[PDB]
Amino acid sequence: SQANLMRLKSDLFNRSPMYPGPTKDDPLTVTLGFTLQDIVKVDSSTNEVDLVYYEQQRWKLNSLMWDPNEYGNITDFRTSAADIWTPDITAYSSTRPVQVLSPQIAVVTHDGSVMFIPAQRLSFMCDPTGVDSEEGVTCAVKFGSWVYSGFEIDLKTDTDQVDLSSYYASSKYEILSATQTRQVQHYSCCPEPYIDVNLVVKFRE
Amino acid sequence: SQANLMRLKSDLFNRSPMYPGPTKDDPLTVTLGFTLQDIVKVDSSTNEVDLVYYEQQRWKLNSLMWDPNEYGNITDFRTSAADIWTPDITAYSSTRPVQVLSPQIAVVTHDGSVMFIPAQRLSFMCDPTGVDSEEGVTCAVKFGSWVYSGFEIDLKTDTDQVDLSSYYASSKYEILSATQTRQVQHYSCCPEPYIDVNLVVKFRER
Amino acid sequence: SQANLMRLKSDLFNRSPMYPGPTKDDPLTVTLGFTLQDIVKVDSSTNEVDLVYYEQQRWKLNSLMWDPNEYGNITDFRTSAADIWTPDITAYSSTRPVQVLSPQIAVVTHDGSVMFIPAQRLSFMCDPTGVDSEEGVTCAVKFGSWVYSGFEIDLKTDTDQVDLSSYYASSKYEILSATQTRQVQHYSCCPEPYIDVNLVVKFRER
Amino acid sequence: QANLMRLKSDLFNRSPMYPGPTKDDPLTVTLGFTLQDIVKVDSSTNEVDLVYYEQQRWKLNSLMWDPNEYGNITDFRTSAADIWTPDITAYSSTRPVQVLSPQIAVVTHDGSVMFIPAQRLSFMCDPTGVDSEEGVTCAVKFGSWVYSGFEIDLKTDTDQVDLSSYYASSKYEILSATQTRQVQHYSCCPEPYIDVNLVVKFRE
Amino acid sequence: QANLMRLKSDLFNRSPMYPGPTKDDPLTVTLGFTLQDIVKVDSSTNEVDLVYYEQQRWKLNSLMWDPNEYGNITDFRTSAADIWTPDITAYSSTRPVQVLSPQIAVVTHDGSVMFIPAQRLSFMCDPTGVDSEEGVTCAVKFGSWVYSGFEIDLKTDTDQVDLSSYYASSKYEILSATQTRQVQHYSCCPEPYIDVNLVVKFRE
Amino acid sequence: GCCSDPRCRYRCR
Amino acid sequence: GCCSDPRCRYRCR
Amino acid sequence: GCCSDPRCRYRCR
Ligand SMILES: [Mg+2]
Ligand SMILES: [Mg+2]
Ligand SMILES: [Mg+2]
Ligand SMILES: [Mg+2]
Ligand SMILES: [Mg+2]
Repeated sequence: SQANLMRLKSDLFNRSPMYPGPTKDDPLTVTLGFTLQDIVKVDSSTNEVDLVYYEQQRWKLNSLMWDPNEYGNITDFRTSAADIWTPDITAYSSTRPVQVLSPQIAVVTHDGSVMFIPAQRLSFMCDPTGVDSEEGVTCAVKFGSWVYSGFEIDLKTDTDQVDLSSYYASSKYEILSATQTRQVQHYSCCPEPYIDVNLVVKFRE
Repeated sequence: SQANLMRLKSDLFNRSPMYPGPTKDDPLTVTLGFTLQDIVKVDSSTNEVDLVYYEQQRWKLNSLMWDPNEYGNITDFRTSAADIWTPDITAYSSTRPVQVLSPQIAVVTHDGSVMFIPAQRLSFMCDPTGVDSEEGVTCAVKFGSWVYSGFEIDLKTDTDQVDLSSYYASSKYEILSATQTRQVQHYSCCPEPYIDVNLVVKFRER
Repeated sequence: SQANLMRLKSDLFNRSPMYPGPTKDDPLTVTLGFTLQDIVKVDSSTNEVDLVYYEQQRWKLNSLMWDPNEYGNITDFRTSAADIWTPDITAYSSTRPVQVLSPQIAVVTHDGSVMFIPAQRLSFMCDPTGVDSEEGVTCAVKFGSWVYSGFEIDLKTDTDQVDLSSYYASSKYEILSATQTRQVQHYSCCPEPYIDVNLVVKFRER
Repeated sequence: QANLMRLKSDLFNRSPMYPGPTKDDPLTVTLGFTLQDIVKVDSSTNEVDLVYYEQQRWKLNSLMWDPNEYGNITDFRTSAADIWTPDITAYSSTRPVQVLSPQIAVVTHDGSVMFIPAQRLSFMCDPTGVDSEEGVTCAVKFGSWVYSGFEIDLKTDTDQVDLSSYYASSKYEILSATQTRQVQHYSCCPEPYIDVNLVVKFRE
Repeated sequence: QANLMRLKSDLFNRSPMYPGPTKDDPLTVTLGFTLQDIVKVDSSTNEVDLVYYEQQRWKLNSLMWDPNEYGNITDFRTSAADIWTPDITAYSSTRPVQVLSPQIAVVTHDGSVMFIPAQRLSFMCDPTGVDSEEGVTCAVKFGSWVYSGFEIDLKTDTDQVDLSSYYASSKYEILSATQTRQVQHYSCCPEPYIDVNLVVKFRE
Repeated sequence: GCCSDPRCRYRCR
Repeated sequence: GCCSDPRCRYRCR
Repeated sequence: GCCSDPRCRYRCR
């Protein structure tokens, strides 16, 4: 039982060469979703705002598949996120290094899919002038791979609606809308598209 | 004595495969308890509150059992928490990474019991409005596994009374009640329960 | 070209001694470019200013070349910055350790060229008195290697214009001009040139 | 020198490391404090920040050697990671302690270890009244986090905190600083529980 | 590359690491300071923040080489993790020192190491009066934390702190800045202790 | 519901 | 208060 | 001067 799981992990990680990341011939799609917990503070002097959210990241690797019959009917397992490759999804307009609030553990399913949900606190560029009004303020931040074009890492969302069902009900700030939208940027000097997910939050006091 | 503890540890840690965590087949019960030390800071601009507590965690692994007559009558030992699997218990509504105030060391007993008690400072979401009144403020934070359902990790408490016997007597905040309650959630989808321990503190300015 | 990329990285990294940095005999040119995202903070009581920017670094090593035909027609690959040598480019007038905002990953191309683009937040010495005028203030910080002279690491920029096309349009500060310029100092004793890139930003309140 | 390389090889590579004390081979740790500065009081959170040197001394048979077999070396400096160190902890801190000195210890041929971390500690203390002639008294206990007195005994050489280095231009002047061994028992167990109580009285 | 790779492998992979200085193989460290900026004064806590380059120099036999055997290489750059470095510490800091520069050193074929960490230091200093013509004077000592003057001697090349790159638009002007070797003893023990005392007089 | 919980979520997509 | 003490509690429950 | 520069300073001595 535990013996099987030890076997499986040994087969997948120890006996197996490091997965080197996606390539143009073996591209990878990462599914992103956000669970918004709190707008923690706004800073009017620097135009920084702090969010707390869970970022669901899901992807699938052929080198992580197994046949459950060969491993005591095991269909998934939890493992430290260091034991596996993870995509380098980055906020493009942060002003401080992200703070990780949760254990770095992922769930791996027998078809090769990985589910990984880091909880984070993010400071990013946002002008809160007018939050104390009824129309409020709109802010936005793009998430995407820092180094991989869309020919190696594509992105998508399952829904355009951010999950607000865990939003702290006594937050200083209430959310009027929250969307998460896939965009194609050509944005630098390269002739290759980079993919991002644009998180757009309208909020007020 | 030392020679025996070295054999013991070497036989448990270097000559074994690492425990891969609990599974649906081999689930694990984790006992939680809180010793609340101080409410240090309440921030009314951000609705954050900072607590200092001892988190008592207890679990038992078959892979950690030993016959104490084979190892010089040793009944228990202290070891670095890096040498063993530890449950991924987390506050579900922190707003900063938890700060660890104590050595990361555990006590292992010959029946497989592990006792691990980290001291922590936690900022979490809490509206302190009205803490300066006589009624006080109530705040709550849930603790649970981040990735394991109740099919793999069951949480329990030995008591619903938070231990206040070491609450700092000159805190800015007086504690009115402090409870720790096992909660089970089911979702309309899945047979598996979801367990958390709900820490509920009512306090007010002293 | 996934078994091929494992092969390629194995040949380039595991099968070779580490590259020991440039020498007076085998010099290296590093190309620097800045993309300025935000002047997030000026502090008039300490004369520090905080920038957020992308620092594009590009150089080329013969030990990183490969024939794409021998490797599934792979022409480039992404790899952890720790797997390769990187230049020690430093701000000479920082007042806090630089904060890294992006993952430490580089792109290596089959001609041996490396591109590495760290996003940083930097606090540096700058007197912001006058920022709230129509003239604004001017600040400057030199970048260069900490231990290598120009005999070992030469610096250049592809353009003297800072990339402003990602500048936060709702910053508290508006950029009036931003240049990045190569500078050569000499000293009397010493034949080496000492090279830096001078970043000069003129700005005022929006 | 070539002798020192040999000695560190024999002590550190040719053996498994010390697994910590046991009820059957217990260990005495000697604690002493040198207070340098009360840096900060925070009357709205009741935290006070101390800067001090914490001298720790203990002795292992595992670290003995005969000097005449190692070029007459009587002691050496080694990184504190090469050796076991006691888990001495302030029981009422409110922030992780910031280390201010290199993590390096001194080992002597009788197996004595001297380890002296300089630390900035934030701990629970009510500073109201610090601006009077009488000042304020604050106290923080130090001890093992996981060991009882059956495995680690705590000792002081003196009850006097060393104030000979107190920062003379501190915002706070020290009125008295003591360090006292304390033993509590409990109904359940025969085992003592030892701590060292640092009591500091200070004003502006 | 070929020659340098050979040399580095000969010096670093072939040998046991240098174990630090000993009484029979003692070591002199030369220190000097390049003061860049007095960044912040704090009169609620009597802490001042400096930014400086600290130049350290010393010489190890185990790092010598014949340049003729190595393609006429006379020096190379290398990560400070590859070599031993002295534990020079400020004795009255109030926060862990912040490192501002890459941890890289320069080694010369006669065994000389040059290591120049840039640092931001918070240390104990009363800034009362900094807004006067006369200014305030502050001082901090630097030395080995764990080695006595029987193992590590300190020296400076000049008594004057280098001010030639002090930030010209700082809130604070420097009136004097010196760095001086001191020897002290403690009542208990025979070892001399060596520090370099950095004394800075400054005003708004 | 389910797909907000960091522990139901591997069962959702 | 042995069950409060982080050095005693392994012996309680 | 050259002894103010972390890149040149190895030469001053
Ligand atoms: Mg491409
Ligand atoms: Mg399940
Ligand atoms: Mg040169
Ligand atoms: Mg006991
Ligand atoms: Mg000595």
